[PDB]
Amino acid sequence: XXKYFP
Amino acid sequence: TLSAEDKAAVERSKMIEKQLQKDKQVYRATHRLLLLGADNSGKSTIVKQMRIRVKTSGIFETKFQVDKVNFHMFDVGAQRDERRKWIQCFNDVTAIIFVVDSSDYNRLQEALNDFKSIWNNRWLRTISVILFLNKQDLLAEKVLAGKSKIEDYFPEFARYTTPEDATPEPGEDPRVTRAKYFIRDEFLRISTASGDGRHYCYPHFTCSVDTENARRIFNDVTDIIIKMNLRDCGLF
Amino acid sequence: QLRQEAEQLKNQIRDARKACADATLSQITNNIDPVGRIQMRTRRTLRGHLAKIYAMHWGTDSRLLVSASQDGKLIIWDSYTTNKVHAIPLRSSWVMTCAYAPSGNYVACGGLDNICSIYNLKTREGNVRVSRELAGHTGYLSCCRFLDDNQIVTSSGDTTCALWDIETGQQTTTFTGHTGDVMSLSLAPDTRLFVSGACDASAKLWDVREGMCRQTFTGHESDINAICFFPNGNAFATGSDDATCRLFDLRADQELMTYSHDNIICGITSVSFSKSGRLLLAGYDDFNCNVWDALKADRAGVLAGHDNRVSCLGVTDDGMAVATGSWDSFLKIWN
Amino acid sequence: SIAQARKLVEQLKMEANIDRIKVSKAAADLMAYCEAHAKEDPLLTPVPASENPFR
Amino acid sequence: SEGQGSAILISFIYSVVCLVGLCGNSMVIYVILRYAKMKTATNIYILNLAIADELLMLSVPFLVTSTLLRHWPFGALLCRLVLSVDAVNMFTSIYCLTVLSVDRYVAVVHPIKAARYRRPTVAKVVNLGVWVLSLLVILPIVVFSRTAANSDGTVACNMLMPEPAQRWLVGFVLYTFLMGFLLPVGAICLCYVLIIAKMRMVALKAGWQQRKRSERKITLMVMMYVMVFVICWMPFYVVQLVNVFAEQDDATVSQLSVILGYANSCANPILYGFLSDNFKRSFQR
Amino acid sequence: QVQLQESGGGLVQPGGSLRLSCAASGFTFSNYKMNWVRQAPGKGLEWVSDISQSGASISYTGSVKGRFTISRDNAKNTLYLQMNSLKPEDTAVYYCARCPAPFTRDCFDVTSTTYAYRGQGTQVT
Repeated sequence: XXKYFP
Repeated sequence: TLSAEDKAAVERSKMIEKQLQKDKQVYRATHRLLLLGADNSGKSTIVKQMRIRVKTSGIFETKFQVDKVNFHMFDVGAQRDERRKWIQCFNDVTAIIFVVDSSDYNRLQEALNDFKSIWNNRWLRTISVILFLNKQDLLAEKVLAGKSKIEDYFPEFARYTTPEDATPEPGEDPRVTRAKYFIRDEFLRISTASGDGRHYCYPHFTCSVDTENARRIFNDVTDIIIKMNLRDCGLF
Repeated sequence: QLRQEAEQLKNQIRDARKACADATLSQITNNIDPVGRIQMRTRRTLRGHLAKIYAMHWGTDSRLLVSASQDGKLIIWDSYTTNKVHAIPLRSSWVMTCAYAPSGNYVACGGLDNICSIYNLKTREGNVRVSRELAGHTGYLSCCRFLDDNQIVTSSGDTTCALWDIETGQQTTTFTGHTGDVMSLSLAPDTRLFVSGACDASAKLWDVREGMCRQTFTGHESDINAICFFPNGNAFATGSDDATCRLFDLRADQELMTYSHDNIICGITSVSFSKSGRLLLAGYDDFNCNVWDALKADRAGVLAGHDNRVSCLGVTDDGMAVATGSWDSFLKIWN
Repeated sequence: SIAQARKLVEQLKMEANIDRIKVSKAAADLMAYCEAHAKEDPLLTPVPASENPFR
Repeated sequence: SEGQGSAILISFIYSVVCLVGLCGNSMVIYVILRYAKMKTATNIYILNLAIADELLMLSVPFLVTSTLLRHWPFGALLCRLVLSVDAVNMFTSIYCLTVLSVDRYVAVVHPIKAARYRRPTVAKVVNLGVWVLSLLVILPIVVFSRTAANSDGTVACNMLMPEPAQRWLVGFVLYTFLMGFLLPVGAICLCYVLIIAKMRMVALKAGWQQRKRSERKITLMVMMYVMVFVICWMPFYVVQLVNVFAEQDDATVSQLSVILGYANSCANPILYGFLSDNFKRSFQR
Repeated sequence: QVQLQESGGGLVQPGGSLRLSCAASGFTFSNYKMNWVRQAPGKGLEWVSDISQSGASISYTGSVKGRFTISRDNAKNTLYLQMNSLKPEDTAVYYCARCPAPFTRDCFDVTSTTYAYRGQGTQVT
């Protein structure tokens, strides 16, 4: 989620 | 803090600043143009813009309104042939309308040399020039007569061809159209030798009797304004 | 017809000037200590003009200065309080010169209108009005200054000079003989002589009472743009488009010193001496003013704080500050 | 023209009678004038902020 | 060892993009400040854009370290602050681009009024206003940004979702996507197409040379200003929507979207500074 | 002192050739644009030829292109003008002028009535 993978 | 005299001076300065700010609106709203030309260039007829008192006056101003926009045209009066010093004063003008009459070829090439000083000037390299080919009827009559030959003064006219972008008026002889397009090209070969991004030219075909020249002037002013806005914003 | 006589006279004058050239100015005073890098900083920043500022002039009190821009408005700036004292709306937006009376009562301004109108500052009407108009010139006025409390000197565009009387408003004294367009004129401290530079690469000295030219020095190679008189009352510096300043002495009757450099190719727009006359300031077309030494001809200082072409430069009577005005409508005071 | 040429010749003949002196004397006079008023020059001698009105 | 090599390659690409963006923004800031060109309204929006992109390039190493270590032992408060800065710099950059587009619109289409409200003063006020707006938009992303406990025993710096998981997550993702994409790209496209229409109408009413092989460059500029932005941002939001609503598990492909999104903010300086005729004189001098 | 002296005039026959020579002194001859103009009896000044400082920019009028030629020597500071195939209408006074401002492309007052940086010219019949 956000600027990551999830 | 401030004394009575200091307070009065501050109030007077604020009033003067407010007056200057109010005058800046009408200064930036009204445009200023510079009308130039030779003696027989028909400058006395183009300056007659009254349709909207000094004998030794060397400068005259004509105020008019086109599409609710106010324009002030300045024409140089009694002035000597030396035009290399005062011409630097007209650096912040909106446009320079230079009158050209294609009636005497012997005085055309020399004039073209004024366009190349108006164009290759170091200080006037960022001011556009509005080209008006005045008195086309005289050139048409001279071409239909056959007395004066264009090839006697310009050899390039002997091999010039009509471009594909030509749009003559219905009913005009193709010879006068070829002649005026050759003149326009000769002007463009000089107006394109310098600049290319700083200023451009606006050629037109007038006859000193027209009721739509104000529209062309307003359109040229709007084009110059939008070009300056594009250059200032870097978009250009 | 008589051209051979004029050529012989010119050759005789040249030989006489060459024979009297014992030594140069850079050779007599060479052992003097260098002036060093004269670093100046901005003290006051005057802004508010709506068009390109063209000329300026300091008064006789070092507190008020008049400025003439290409918008038809005159503002009496105050260097101490950084405020505006008077706002004179002009009838014409194309002006090229301005002046300030010694008593601070009248202000003259002229330009393309061939009329250097004089306005009064101490009028009882509460607002500045037209006090006097001087018409009759057949060319644009390049330099219009006050000679005294009753006379006014003007340089017309027809290669002539005219000393008008404020009382009668008529041509009191005339000066003819120039071949080029006069661009600048500098008055002497004793109000007796004045040098004028024209567009003929030559300067001429004229008398306020005799009405004739006595000393003409060519010196330069292009049109002279600015001129200034030395505070001693015997010399004057001139500048042209050839990027070379030249000093000429009235008593020596020959060129004193030449200031030039290989990097500078742009002409001089304004020139003015200091209180002592050792430092000579000259602004160029590269938005900077170079200050040279009047004895070593070396680059003493460079002041670059303008973004457009510098138009006017003025040194106060006491030399405590120097005002510079360019076409960016920004007056800057340096010290 | 003939009149202008005659006037120019007369002006040259009148100006070719000035009592010109050597350049060394004028150079020495200018040097003395610059040295006399050297201390009274604010540009040559920068005064501190205690007396400079432009602060 | 394919996963480790892929992670190393992704981190190297991130570091290269970060260095390129940092050097570009440093050069832009140097050209703007050293030459003292901060006098017009068009030179302040570009400076604020460069500052926002520099903040983004300074926040990128945090993401690089998070990808490398995968632990983030820095703390919850520092995680929240880094996420807030990483979001607010991007939002400020986008809002400054939108403000510059609107200013160019008002300049080249409403010239009269323009100068009244376009001085080098109103620009700082507009910058402060868009900064406050960015802060207000990021404030809801501040409380949720915390460290959560994973299954392996390491903390993860992510946005904590309240009791409604499927509802509020989709709502937030949709709101962010909708605003961030439609409002700025719409305000940049409508204004520029109106500029183009006005220019074409003026050229037709004042026809002397309709070709204008330069206006070709203007048109190209507009088109670029809006094609690279779309190609860089829209796929990122599409991948986010697929991973949130549909929740489709795939390989390490979402990192390329973030890489392209920062390359967009790294190349924004070129498009807006390097191509301006207003910077060639400063580069040569 | 700026002084330009022209020479080469004479009682030439229609169809011959003349080599006019102009020598300037008192300034940098290699840092000013040069122009050659003509004046006919009962007519005005007419721009004939223009040459820059280095010589790469040379321009002529309509009735000179392909007929006359101009050359410049910076080592001796001289301006030569070779005129071939002289017409009976070429009888005029030729003048040589310099550019007022150095390092500039524009040339003002090339056909001015009063010009202080222009020689006396030579008569060609």
